[PDB]
Amino acid sequence: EFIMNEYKDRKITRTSFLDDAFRKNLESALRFGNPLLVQDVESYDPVLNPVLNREVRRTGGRVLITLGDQDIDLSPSFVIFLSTRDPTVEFPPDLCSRVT
Amino acid sequence: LKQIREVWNTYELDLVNYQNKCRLIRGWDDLFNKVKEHINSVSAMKLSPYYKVFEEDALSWEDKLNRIMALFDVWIDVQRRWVYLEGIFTGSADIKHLLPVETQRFQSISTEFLALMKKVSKSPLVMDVLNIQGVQRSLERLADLLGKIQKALGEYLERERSSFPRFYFVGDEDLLEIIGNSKNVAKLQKHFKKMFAGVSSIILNEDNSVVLGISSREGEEVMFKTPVSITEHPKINEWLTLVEKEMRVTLAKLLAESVTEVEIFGKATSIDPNTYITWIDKYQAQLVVLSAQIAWSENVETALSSMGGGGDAAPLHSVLSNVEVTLNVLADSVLMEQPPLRRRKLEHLITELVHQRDVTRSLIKSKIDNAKSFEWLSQMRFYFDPKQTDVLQQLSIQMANAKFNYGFEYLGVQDKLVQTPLTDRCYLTMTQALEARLGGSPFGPAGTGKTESVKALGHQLGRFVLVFNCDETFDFQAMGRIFVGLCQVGAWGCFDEFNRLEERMLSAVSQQVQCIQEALREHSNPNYDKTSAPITCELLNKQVKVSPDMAIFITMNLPDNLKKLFRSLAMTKPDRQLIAQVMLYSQGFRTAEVLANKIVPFFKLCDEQLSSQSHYDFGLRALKSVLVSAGNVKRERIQKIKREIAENLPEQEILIQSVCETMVPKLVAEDIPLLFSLLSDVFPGVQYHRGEMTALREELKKVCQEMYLTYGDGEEVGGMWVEKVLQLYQITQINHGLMMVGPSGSGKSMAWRVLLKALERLEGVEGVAHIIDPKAISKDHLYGTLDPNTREWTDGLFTHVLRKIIDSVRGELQKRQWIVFDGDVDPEWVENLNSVLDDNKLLTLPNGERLSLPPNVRIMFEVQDLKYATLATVSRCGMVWFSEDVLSTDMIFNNFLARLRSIPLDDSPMLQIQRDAATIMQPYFTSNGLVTKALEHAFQLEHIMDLTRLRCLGSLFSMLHQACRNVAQYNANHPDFPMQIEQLERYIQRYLVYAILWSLSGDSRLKMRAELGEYIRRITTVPLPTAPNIPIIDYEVSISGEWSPWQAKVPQIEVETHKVAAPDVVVPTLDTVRHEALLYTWLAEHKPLVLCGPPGSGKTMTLFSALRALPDMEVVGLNFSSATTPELLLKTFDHYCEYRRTPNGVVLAPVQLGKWLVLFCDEINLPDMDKYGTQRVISFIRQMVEHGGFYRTSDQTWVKLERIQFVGACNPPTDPGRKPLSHRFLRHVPVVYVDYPGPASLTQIYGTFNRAMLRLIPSLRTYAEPLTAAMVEFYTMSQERFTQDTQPHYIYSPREMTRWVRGIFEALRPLETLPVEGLIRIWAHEALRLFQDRLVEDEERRWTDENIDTVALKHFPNIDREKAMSRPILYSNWLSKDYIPVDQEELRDYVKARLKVFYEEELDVPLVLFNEVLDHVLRIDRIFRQPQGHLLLIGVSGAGKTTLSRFVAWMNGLSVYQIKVHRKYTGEDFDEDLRTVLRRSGCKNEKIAFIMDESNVLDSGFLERMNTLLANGEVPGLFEGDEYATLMTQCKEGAQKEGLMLDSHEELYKWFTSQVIRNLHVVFTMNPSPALFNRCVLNWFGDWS
Amino acid sequence: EPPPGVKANMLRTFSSIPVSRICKSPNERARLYFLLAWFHAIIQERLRYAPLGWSKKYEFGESDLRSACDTVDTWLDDTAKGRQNISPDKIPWSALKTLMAQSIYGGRVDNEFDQRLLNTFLERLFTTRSFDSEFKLACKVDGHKDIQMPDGIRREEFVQWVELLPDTQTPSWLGLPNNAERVLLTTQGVDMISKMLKMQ
Ligand SMILES: Nc1ncnc2c1ncn2[C@@H]1O[C@H](COP(=O)(O)OP(=O)(O)OP(=O)(O)O)[C@@H](O)[C@H]1O
Ligand SMILES: Nc1ncnc2c1ncn2[C@@H]1O[C@H](COP(=O)(O)OP(=O)(O)OP(=O)(O)O)[C@@H](O)[C@H]1O
Ligand SMILES: Nc1ncnc2c1ncn2[C@@H]1O[C@H](COP(=O)(O)OP(=O)(O)O)[C@@H](O)[C@H]1O
Ligand SMILES: Nc1ncnc2c1ncn2[C@@H]1O[C@H](COP(=O)(O)OP(=O)(O)O)[C@@H](O)[C@H]1O
Repeated sequence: EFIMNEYKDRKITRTSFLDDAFRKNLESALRFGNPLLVQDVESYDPVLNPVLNREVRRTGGRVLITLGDQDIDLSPSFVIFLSTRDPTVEFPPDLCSRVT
Repeated sequence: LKQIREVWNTYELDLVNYQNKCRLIRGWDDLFNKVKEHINSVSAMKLSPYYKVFEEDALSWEDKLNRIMALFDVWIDVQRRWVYLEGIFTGSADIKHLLPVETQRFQSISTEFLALMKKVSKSPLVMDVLNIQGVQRSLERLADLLGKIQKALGEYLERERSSFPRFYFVGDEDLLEIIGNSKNVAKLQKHFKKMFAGVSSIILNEDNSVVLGISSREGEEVMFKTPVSITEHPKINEWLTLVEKEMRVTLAKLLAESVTEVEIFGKATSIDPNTYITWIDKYQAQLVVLSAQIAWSENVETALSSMGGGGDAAPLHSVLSNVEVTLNVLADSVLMEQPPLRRRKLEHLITELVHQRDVTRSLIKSKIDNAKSFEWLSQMRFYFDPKQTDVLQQLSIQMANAKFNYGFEYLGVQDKLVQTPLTDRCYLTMTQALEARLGGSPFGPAGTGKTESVKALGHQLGRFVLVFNCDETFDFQAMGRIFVGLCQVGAWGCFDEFNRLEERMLSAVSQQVQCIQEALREHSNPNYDKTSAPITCELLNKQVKVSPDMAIFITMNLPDNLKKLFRSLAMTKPDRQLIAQVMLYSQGFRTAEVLANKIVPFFKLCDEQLSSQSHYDFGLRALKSVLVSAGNVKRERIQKIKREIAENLPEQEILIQSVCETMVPKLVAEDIPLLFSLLSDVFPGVQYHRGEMTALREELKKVCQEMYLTYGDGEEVGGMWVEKVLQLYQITQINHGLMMVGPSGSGKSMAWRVLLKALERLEGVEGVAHIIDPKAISKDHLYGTLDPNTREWTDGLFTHVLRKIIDSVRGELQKRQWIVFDGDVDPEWVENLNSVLDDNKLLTLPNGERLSLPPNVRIMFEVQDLKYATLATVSRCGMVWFSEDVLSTDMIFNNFLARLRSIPLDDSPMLQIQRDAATIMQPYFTSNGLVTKALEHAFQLEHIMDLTRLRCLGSLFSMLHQACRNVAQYNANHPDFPMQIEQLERYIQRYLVYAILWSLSGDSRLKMRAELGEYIRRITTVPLPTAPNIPIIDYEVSISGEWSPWQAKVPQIEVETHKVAAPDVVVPTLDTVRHEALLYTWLAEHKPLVLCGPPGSGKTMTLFSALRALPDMEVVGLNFSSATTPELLLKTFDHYCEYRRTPNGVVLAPVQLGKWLVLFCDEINLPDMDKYGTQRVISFIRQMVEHGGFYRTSDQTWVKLERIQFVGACNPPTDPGRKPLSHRFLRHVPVVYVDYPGPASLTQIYGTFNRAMLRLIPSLRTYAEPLTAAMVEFYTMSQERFTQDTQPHYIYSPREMTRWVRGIFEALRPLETLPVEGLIRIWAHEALRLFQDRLVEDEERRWTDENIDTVALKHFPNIDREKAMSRPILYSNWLSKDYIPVDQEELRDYVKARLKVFYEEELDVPLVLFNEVLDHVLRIDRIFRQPQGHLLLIGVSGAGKTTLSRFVAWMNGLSVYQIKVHRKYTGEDFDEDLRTVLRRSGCKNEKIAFIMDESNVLDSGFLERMNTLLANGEVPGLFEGDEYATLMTQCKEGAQKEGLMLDSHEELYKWFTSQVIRNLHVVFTMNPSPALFNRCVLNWFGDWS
Repeated sequence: EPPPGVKANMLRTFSSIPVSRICKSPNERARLYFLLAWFHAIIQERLRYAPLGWSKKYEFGESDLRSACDTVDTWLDDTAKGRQNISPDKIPWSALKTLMAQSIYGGRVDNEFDQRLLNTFLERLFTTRSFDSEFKLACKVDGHKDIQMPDGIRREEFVQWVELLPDTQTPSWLGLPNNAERVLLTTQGVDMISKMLKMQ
């Protein structure tokens, strides 16, 4: 709720990895350039690794990110927040290294 | 949008034919999933800001897509509704009278729907029908009308069900068939079983217009007093109600007449048995027991009323004496032969008279005179008053203070329970609960008599009792309507075990039961005792009226919802002694009390002294079955003694004979002496004698003689097996559905085959069996399928066999049919066979057609351990246990020798040579001196797999057969001077020893082979090999008959320089040639085998080159992944084999005539076991190997394999993902432990390669031997230490030496004039990059460096004092044109500059070049230079593995390709990506770097795909049909662009594989499978220092 | 928690049953209800001493008491159709004993020995000798003392007798030995040690 109230002016959208529309929500948030809060990070979705790795290609004035096949313009100020609700979990080193 | 627009111009509706000769749509998956994918794609592309390519086309295409979605979403529902309602309105008759308004409405709707279907048929294009105006509106209107008419049908069906309340017990389709098939009353006759209590059929007139009466399953028949005629009552509900009323009335009148008639018998004494028997026959068993109960209750009541004043001449003693004389008459009557129905009535009368006797004798003789005393009031009392006009009020049953009536519902004849004190208190408690309007909830251990006691109480009161079994038999969709029926008919409900239901089902059913119980108890309100408005509860959103007769019973083993509404009784310990005493007394047994007192503790001991197996059942049901069998045996002996009263037969002998005849077959070998010791304890000095069955034994002996098997009688060889066959015969006689269970390696199949032959020869009835493997075939294909749209029935395999047997074509009853189920039993498929195994003998297909198997058919199962079988399936059928001790070893030897002496190997000279060989080897097999001792020694040794006697012996037998074939060939080559007898003896003895060596403990390490050889040396007198310092396993038996070493037959080969370490080049060596000869030995006998060994030990190449070595073998390489299913083998047959029906049966043979197909199975143990511990593909291959064929699913026909044979290879079962193979399959396939090649073998096979590559430069040709010695010794040293225990990736195999040789050859390939120090330095560099970078500790690395220097010094001392050239030992190709060694500094500067430009042009985060990064870059560059260089980057995440890999790939120009992975990433997507990279690597010449992360591996199947792609170089199971044709075209084009002539697919595919070998490097980045550890160069990319 | 004690249980049971149901019919029905309440209290506070007592912790609860009261009502109404003071001998003692031993309270019992104990209670209490003024509900209570039987014709006398029960409820009230409290206290102390131990 702190994150929601802090980023309400930027219209932060609340979602989770369990949601089936997570990829569509990710694409929409990344296209418009607004913050995303993804809870339930227990079942981390490997499609988000290019976002976490910040693999960005400044090519031809088209900043783009490799999400699957269709690469989408990486709008500035796209902050994604990952969150969970339990305190006992052993995150894989792939995810642990890419986040604070 | 290009791919999206082009694919929508080619879709077809995929029309199919319907049973009404109409058109339907198939392929909803292809027509919805791809549409949703296109919707997602267009939404994503219009979402992404890169939409300045197409703007209006996307929106137009999206609205089209939504149009397709809406149209087909409505269309599928409309089609389903129309097909269902068309079936309902056409198959069912009398619909014209059954609501014709809906008939006409459906006619109009079907007319419109068929017009639309014609419109679609004329235009089968998807967008053509969309463009037709009015399609969507008409389709939606059709959907609405179909919904309305389906609602009307449901409401009519509910109205009809409410009209006759017993219709609530049957489903919707059954009720539809009942109300439709009014003319065909025979269709209702099968549904009469569910609706009513005991009646199974109603008796009609000759013209089927008047219901004369009813009947039952057993044969009991009741004539209606006033028959009802369907003529003036045409409606089904009306005349069924009349039948129910007339049935009540008829039972009432017949009971009144029976009571009046039994007053005559009960007046005093001196009852005449003839008139008593006539009375028993006249009236039904229900009414007979009712009459006895009423007479006894009234007589005792009058006796007590007379006794009320005091000791008034004791008429109660007269009542007891009358009961005694009646019971004596009954006991005399059961001894004489009676009809089965009269027998059942007589046993019911005996048990009830015993209860009546005991009551008065014990509880009432203790000075009770008052008729109102509780000691008399506690007993269940019957008061009959025929004066009352109402049928349901005449008889009243009163227990304690409760006053029930008798629902006059016909129960047929149901087995009664003896009124034990536990049963008496059960009756008391349940009646007290029912009087207080509370359901009864008995609890206790299962099998104690709760459900049976509740059902017996319900039948005593005449109520119809429903029993709902708990395990997998609940249909919650029907539970509500069943409750409504119970409420509206006044029936009973008894849940078999309420706590077995899971939480949701238990909660829902408990809520329904709570509502029912509150409704029921509202009938007894203190202020609302008089019910004006009938009590209605809420079920199915309607107010269902509650009848006071209704009751609900549950049995625990209790929910909080029902604690306050249900009374509980504990029935933990039933009275087995009294039950046995009464049943034995009712069976005519004298002194039955002693027999019960002995038998009950005996069954208690058997649950305690004996072992614990699932198939054992010593409960009360088994005891009762033993008792009835003992009664049958006693009557049979009485009849036999008569034909040559007689109350002198020993009863204990009969009892133990019944016990043994029933229970011995189920016993294991260890339990038989325990059972007989227990019998000697409980039944001392009493003997059990087996049935002689001499008539069957002679035929058994003849069949065994003609089948080469061993027959015995009792104690000699074969006695246990023939006894098991006789037990199988007795179980076949007693019941149907029996299963044969025992460890694999017993004579199960031989037993039933021999018994079938004996039955055919003795009885003259022809017996043909139908062996079905149910695990290999799909269950949906085993029983059948209904297509969702057409709903057409395609029968399954078992269903087709049963229908062929039932249909009147051939041998319906003149032939005995045995459906043998070979394999493993589990709930999945035995769910359907449960209805066939029980007394129902019915198979209910989901089409609705019921199939009842004829009496001749027996449903046989042969399994191995019976551990995934439901208790329901085991209890429903008898069984015999085939212990492993049954099939003795000497009888297997006798069978082998007889078969060898009789059957020609080349189906007279062969017969003579075989007979001579058998005469020679007789003193070894049959005598327990050599082969038995060696067998037990091999069993007490350890092998790579579990040792099964039959496998270890079958390999031996096949090897001896090959020895005979070798002698025959020796005779063929030399016509003059053939094999003499002395040479024959010597050769056969030595080859027998050699075959024991290779079969026994032939799948173990060299040490255990040496131990077996030493043991044989101790226990034989045959001439052993001369040298005592060389193991016997190395020697070979030459055709001359003398031990010749295998090394002398090892040749020398000179492989060409450009073929060094090639994909498929095998250089002969000791192990290679020895395994090749053994492999040929098992190849000749068409015997499948599996080569098992550590990874990269030379299993695939040895077998694979051996398979092309023979000229008549055509090899097929199949890879068994975890997801491997039998459809893989079906596809292989479909592509490489053809089906022909010209022989007596269908035969499967390869297309290439005169060629023996071999299907090599890579990783045969890899396929995963299902959740019941069986591998589908392994069971399928076992079916093919053993029975020589399988069943086609298309037409359910057995097809025999011709010129088809299987061979496999696998890692040991201890490795990850290696499930052990089944013993049944294992006994068919011998296995060879392909261990790592020895120092000498490696030395030879790699000195060959050293000489081959060093021939390129003549100056270095002298250096091959020291180079090979150095490589081999350093590899051995690096193998002894750094084992798998320290680090899981410290695996050493001879594939690393292959990489060593290939890397050195690649380095020397463009180079010339290399001095000796150059060879040593490149050798040391490859040693570092193959044996040191894999290490984890600096101490290990320095040890590797020191020993590399040590071995380089030792094997050649003429090298300069420089170690290799300097300390770093660096190599680079950028600084020069060739792979010239480089120094540190300028290499570092070049790498710094190129990394700087790398991250200024491609990356955005600067990189530093520290020493570790430079070394790892050099390693990855060396790997990319080498074709099929695959790297294993092991290290912490985020340490630069991927970044360095991409950096060096850009530096070398390799295109980088990696998998864009997501959560829903699937197998076919990964296979498509593999296809893409393989196309870009083989075709369209392009070096590709395949960077795959550990997280990129989501399924083990991806890992198996990588394993088959890395070592082999291609994926055989990757290219199917259209894609195969496209890549063949592309390879042809690319080859002609490279100017190469391939033409043949075989050769063009070979070129593609070579190009992929050259143009594909896979880099695997892993954070800290042994198979994956090999075939990749390991690089310990440690954490930053 | 329900307050431990025979007096508290008997007071609760007496308050639960309406006075109209206990005071109608022959005037003995009050004493029959008192005997039923005492039996229920004895068998329900013996349940606390699970090892020494009801070998298994049974579930004798309010439903069993309601069923037993209904049984008493039905059988006393059937035996005494009128409203006169029925004779002590004419009480259906055997009917009540059997229905309470086999049904109602005996439905929960599993083994033969707690069934035997229930039978012992039922024959010791539900009998015609309970009518005599010098009837001992429990003998050797603390050795010298013996719990007597209140002579009452209506609910009020029995309720007052319950309220004058002594505070000291030694385990000999239930027939158990006086040192059964020592075993229970030892078990509770061990339980407290275990509970403290698990809080680490
Ligand atoms: N007298 C004999 N009776 C039965 N089998 C014999 C006899 N002598 C030798 N044998 C051999 O013993 C084996 C018996 O196994 P059988 O084929 O009957 O079993 P299965 O049901 O096919 O399989 P498994 O028992 O492994 O589950 C066969 O190889 C058979 O040739
Ligand atoms: N006798 C031999 N002649 C030639 N090469 C051999 C020999 N024995 C082993 N090799 C080498 O060892 C490796 C074994 O190859 P292959 O992949 O076929 O082994 P495998 O034991 O079947 O492997 P896996 O368990 O992975 O299926 C190859 O590099 C091969 O060149
Ligand atoms: N008192 C009894 N008299 C005769 N047979 C009994 C008696 N009690 C149980 N049985 C037998 O025990 C068998 C199994 O009883 P079942 O109803 O399965 O008990 P449960 O309710 O524990 O499942 C039945 O075949 C039944 O005939
Ligand atoms: N030697 C290095 N010097 C500086 N940065 C590095 C180095 N190695 C890796 N990185 C940084 O690590 C990031 C990504 O690491 P990555 O290659 O994904 O590691 P891994 O392959 O172990 O997951 C890159 O942004 C890169 O800047």
